[PDB]
Amino acid sequence: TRSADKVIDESGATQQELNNHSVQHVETVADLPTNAKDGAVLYVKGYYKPTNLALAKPYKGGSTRVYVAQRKDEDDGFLCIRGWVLQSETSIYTPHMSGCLCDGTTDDTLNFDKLMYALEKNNIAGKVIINDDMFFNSQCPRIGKLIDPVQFNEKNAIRLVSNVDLEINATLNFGPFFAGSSTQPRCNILSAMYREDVNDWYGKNRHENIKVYGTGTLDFTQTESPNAVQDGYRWIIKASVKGMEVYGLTFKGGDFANAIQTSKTSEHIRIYGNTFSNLMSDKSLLHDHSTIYCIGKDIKVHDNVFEFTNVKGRLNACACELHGSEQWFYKNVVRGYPNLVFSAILRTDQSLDENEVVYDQKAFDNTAFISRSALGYWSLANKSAKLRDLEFYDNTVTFIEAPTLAQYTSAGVRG
Amino acid sequence: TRSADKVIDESGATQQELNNHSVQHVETVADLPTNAKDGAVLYVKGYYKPTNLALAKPYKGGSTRVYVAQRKDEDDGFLCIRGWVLQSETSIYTPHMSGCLCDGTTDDTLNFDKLMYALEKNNIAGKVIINDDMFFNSQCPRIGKLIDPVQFNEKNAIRLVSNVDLEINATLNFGPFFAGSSTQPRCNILSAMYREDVNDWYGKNRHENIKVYGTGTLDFTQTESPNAVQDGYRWIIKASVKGMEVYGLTFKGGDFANAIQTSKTSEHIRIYGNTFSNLMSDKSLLHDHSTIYCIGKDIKVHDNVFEFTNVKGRLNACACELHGSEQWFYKNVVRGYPNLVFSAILRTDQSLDENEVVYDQKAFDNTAFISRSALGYWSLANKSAKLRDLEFYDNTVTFIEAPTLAQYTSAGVRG
Ligand SMILES: [Cl-]
Repeated sequence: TRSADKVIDESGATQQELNNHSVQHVETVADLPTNAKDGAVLYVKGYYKPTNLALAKPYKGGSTRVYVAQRKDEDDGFLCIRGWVLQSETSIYTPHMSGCLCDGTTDDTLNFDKLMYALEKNNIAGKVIINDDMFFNSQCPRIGKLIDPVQFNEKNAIRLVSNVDLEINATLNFGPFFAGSSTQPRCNILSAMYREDVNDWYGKNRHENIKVYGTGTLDFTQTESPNAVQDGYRWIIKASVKGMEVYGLTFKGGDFANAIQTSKTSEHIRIYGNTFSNLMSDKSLLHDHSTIYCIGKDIKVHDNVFEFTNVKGRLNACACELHGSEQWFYKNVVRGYPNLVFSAILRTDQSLDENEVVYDQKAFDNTAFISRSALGYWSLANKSAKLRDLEFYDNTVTFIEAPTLAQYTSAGVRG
Repeated sequence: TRSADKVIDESGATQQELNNHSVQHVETVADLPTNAKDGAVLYVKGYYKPTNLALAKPYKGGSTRVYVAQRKDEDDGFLCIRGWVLQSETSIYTPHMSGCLCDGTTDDTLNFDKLMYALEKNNIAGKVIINDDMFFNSQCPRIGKLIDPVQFNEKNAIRLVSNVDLEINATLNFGPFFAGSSTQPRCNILSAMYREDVNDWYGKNRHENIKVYGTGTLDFTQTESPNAVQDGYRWIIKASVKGMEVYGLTFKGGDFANAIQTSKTSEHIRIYGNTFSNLMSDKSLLHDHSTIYCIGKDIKVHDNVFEFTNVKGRLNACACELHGSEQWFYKNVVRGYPNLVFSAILRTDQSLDENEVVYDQKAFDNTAFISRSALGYWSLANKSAKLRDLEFYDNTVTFIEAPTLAQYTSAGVRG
């Protein structure tokens, strides 16, 4: 029974010196050993044990990790597990790598926030790719930029992060947790809204370079509730941002006042190639929906499909509200909405200052099959905000009949 | 003290046979050993030692490498370090992997060119992702397609490469090296301009499939100088290219005659989703700026933000010059420029041949807040080039007052 120190290699090195320099493996993060040499390397085959060794990708959320003895007590379940530090040169991550199951039915809210909060907390630029279906059904931890010092009590599933691409190529299912109620009426499902103190209602510390995109689907069917009441604070994405892009995605079901709303000081938003389908249910008590609610400057909303096939959205809904300057709505299709576009000049603290003059609102090359209004102009009465110019050109509009009182009653419309 | 050859495995193989087949690790490229078995594999944890083991990504520019004994003297500091050959199946690279620090203050010009020149020299198609801030402050080596046989003496920071995506998701800072002077007035910061001999002024050997994109920023503030003089040869990107795309990026500060100029025989350029901000300083001796200078055919300039908030660019600047055929300028916003678009029909060796007829110049759906000209038509006097057609349609133009003589003097405008 001789020492590894006593065995010698055709290089002249101890088996012991070689063993200290060997890339080794363990099955799962649970198997990360607690007394390894500082600087040890492990390939971890999967986050958890394989659920089924017969299927094509048995091992999920595998990682290469280096042990950093001085961080051995840090366990974020992602970048550093009991000092084993995740190696990812290109900063491209998946939810499996933070212990998400991605089985479409396990609530992955907590384990997904271990990924997103890690990238937030460490100012990491990168990409999160979602290739497998997920379920969200609980509150995303209110830490870091998801603290709620104003106490709006918006339900959140996902922490958006500055300089992170969220690439959604599978179905995200949102569950009944996120249904509205009289007691907690508000929601912001994928939050890009940082409020630093009790006074910071509109997110003065803007996020930067938010990208939400991909070929997947965000399904809010399971959030639909007769209990949900009208509140302006019901969003798929509420952002305070400089530089945001939301593209490619299908959004369907739920009870939202808006799919996407920006904030007072927001700039450079691009919303394109998406499908917005039935974002306000028949049977809730909501009674108003505007799919996109454009606050701030340089916002372009284009090449999107807006559709209501239910009754209630065919009786009161608008595809886009233009609340500020340099806001264009172009090359969209709008199916069944009463209202195509609103120019809304509201002299109110969430948007326009006293004496503010709004310029460069454009709406062009849209198709609309609508029953009520192609262009709506709103303001408060007797206030100091003014519109310089709005151009509404080259739109192809067909006015169609709204659903009947019989269809309203057959569909159980409430609200 | 027994031979590894004498120790035997539950497989019946020598510890020596196993040791020859073990993936091993070293800390840094400096640690790459000089007498390993041909075919040995090392995981190199980082390019350099970690700067700080407490932070989230302690190890940067880690690599897997195979020793190729026959290349043991080749050291490009990237694909082959003393015969250790970099393994990267998808050809996705980062500047850390060539020994860039990416700390935003160390001059990474040389180490970044070790990456770009390697991909050039070996005709490698792939992607370079930049997720961390960099600084450039010296001349990019004049080798390969950056040789200067015409002796224009353009200062260059970055070698663009055919069939390489440059993905910039952080801030690139350009330093005072790149400031103009009377002695070396010319620059081409990210060069896609190959000139093969002393006679090849306009890049006859076009690059192919240049992509420059991302969510980041190119900051030329530190290049701004009272010493910089007007020269046409002052560019962020001067390309001779077939197939180029520049998208998503913010460009700000500096003293450029153009942000982007193409060449006589260039084709299929797409310039979109960018922000061009203050690309000519108040205090330099430059007196003319056109953001985009379109030479060749099939060039589309769209969905960009052009802005001068300084004085000098609010007194002489144009967003786009159309110098050739199939050139469209559309869906842009232009803030503060005197001039929106120029149709420039110059019968000159850098562009139009004798008797050349320019066709299909279009400018549509733009917003402009400008003080001098919506559409400018230029030519040389008494020459043989002609314009067939220019269409300028569906633009929304507001003529605003230029800055005052007081604002000019308060801003120290020179030039
Ligand atoms: Cl049109």
